[PDB]
Amino acid sequence: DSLYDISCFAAGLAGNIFALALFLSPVTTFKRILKAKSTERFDGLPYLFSLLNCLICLWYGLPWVADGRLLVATVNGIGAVFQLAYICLFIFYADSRKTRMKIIGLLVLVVCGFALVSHASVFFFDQPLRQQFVGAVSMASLISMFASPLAVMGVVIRSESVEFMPFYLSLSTFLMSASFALYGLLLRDFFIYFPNGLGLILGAMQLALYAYYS
Amino acid sequence: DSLYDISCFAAGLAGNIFALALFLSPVTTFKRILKAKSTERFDGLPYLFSLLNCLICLWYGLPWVADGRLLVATVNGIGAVFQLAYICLFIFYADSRKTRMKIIGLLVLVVCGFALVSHASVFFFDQPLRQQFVGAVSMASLISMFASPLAVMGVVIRSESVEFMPFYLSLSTFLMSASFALYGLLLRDFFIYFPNGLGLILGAMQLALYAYYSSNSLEV
Amino acid sequence: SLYDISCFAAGLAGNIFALALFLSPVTTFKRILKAKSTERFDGLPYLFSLLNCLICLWYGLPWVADGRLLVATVNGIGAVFQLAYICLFIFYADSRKTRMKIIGLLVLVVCGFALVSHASVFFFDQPLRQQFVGAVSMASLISMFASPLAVMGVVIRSESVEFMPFYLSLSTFLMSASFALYGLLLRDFFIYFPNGLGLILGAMQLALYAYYSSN
Ligand SMILES: CCCCCCCCCO[C@@H]1O[C@H](CO)[C@@H](O)[C@H](O)[C@H]1O
Repeated sequence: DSLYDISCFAAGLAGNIFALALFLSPVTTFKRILKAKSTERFDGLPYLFSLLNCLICLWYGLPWVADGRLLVATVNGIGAVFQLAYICLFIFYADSRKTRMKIIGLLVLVVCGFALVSHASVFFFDQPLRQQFVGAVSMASLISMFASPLAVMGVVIRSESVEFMPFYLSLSTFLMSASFALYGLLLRDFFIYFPNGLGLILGAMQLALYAYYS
Repeated sequence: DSLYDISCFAAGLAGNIFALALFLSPVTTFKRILKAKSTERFDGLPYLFSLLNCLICLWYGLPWVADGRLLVATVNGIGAVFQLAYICLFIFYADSRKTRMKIIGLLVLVVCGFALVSHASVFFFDQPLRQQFVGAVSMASLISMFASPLAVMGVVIRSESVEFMPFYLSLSTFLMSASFALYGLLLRDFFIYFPNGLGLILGAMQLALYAYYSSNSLEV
Repeated sequence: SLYDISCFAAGLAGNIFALALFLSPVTTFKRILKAKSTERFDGLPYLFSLLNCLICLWYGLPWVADGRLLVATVNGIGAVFQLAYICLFIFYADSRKTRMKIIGLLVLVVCGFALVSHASVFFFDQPLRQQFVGAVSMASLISMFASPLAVMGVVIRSESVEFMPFYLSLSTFLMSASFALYGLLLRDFFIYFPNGLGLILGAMQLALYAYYSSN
């Protein structure tokens, strides 16, 4: 009765915290940027990607696009802020006109691209199609993000070292995916569960792979 | 059929008029191939890609696939002819057996691919799904086209030159996108509007850079 | 009556021709067998082929889609091969890392498949379930066409037919021609379109070989 509603609240809230560590992770890399006050070692795009991904999922969270999936709006809303901050700092601490011009442009594309689809979903669609369209787009967007953790695992093995795959980040993320998969499961929302379920698996292999290497 | 009915025609036509410049654009690049009679310098794939895009959108244009959206059929039908001509000139002038043959297989592939999907849809589907299916396929095709303008935008930034991004082409495409995005908006057609909307943003994005690099050029 | 048996014929033809495609990597594998090492080889396709065979297997089962039993049979056969091929690949390998990169991917495939296989039955009810799985399988199937196409490109560059056997392509082509036919009668887009897409490639494969055989 009252319990189920608190439980949905619990699963989402668990994720919103666990997500924070992941959001936090660029800062350690970012300090190295703050060092030498140059961006030479890394570009620099993923933040642009993460922001776009957060924006679309944020849209999904809003009550008109999907209802009772509001906790999801909060986490990406937090995340969109995180990615937005990283980029703004990235722009300031940039090496050359060329990086600065490139990142600014992509930010324009991301903001405009998101604006166009976010408007289009509400303008051109009436529920229940609007949810599945945003839900489909948001989900596809999320799975694409799995490319980076998959890549990091690939790096870890060949290198034979876990230096770049921190245990703290990997665990919090596994659990984050886990909370959300349950949350998706409770509303019987395919769009929340399936991508988050896939992330969990990736998180699971990451921990297991980590342990052997330790 | 009323007042708004004139407007849609206008937008479709306007888009239809702006589209040719994009269609014509390879010819200036193309003219060099013909002299010295070789393609060694240029491959050569995009014309094949553009054609496949034009057929699918063309098919969407047709009345059985979609109703009241023939202008789309016209613009792509026009484009497909340009692309087919571009391909054929490219075929004869292809340098080496491998270039000429590879294109033939791809060209064989494109027409076969299109015939199969165009048949499958009319055969396997009853409206409104057919419209939705083709529009979905048509739209996905159109966004892929966007890969090329994004890259040239990338080169301009690296080059710090507007040499490869002519203003005439940028404006024309921007207008084609605006016209077609507007056209889609009027009919409440997501399939036409959205990529064109996406294309408009790219077009706008291109105009902004040219203004910056042309203004910040050495000559000024 | 007459047609029902006809369904069995087209599916059977495909189920038989599949073994030839499934068998074809064995010849490259024998080379793996001598010296028990994979230095030349990184075998992503066996991991790729298994996952595709798995998903279509799901589409084949009666609760997922009904009367789609032959497709269930053929990939179920196929998945084991890929399952078998992966196993020989793991024990005989160059370094722990070649083995280890692959081990994880196999975990992903089984977990990935289980997750999607379960998710479908849990979150979806007919007629959507058939539509969802058929789509995932279909998209998966069309992706497989990438390898034969590249080989076509190779034939052109090489000016040689060494990298694609003539016997292999027709057997593949006949399966593609037969299975596309299997899909059409039940009016199943999901079976027909990709398989129809495959035969076309198959036709291209045969024609190129014929060209090179002549001159
Ligand atoms: C020789 C290079 C072989 C692939 C390189 C491995 C690391 C690349 C990250 O993986 C990516 O995962 C995504 C979904 O998980 C996919 O969008 C994408 O297709 C895939 O590339």
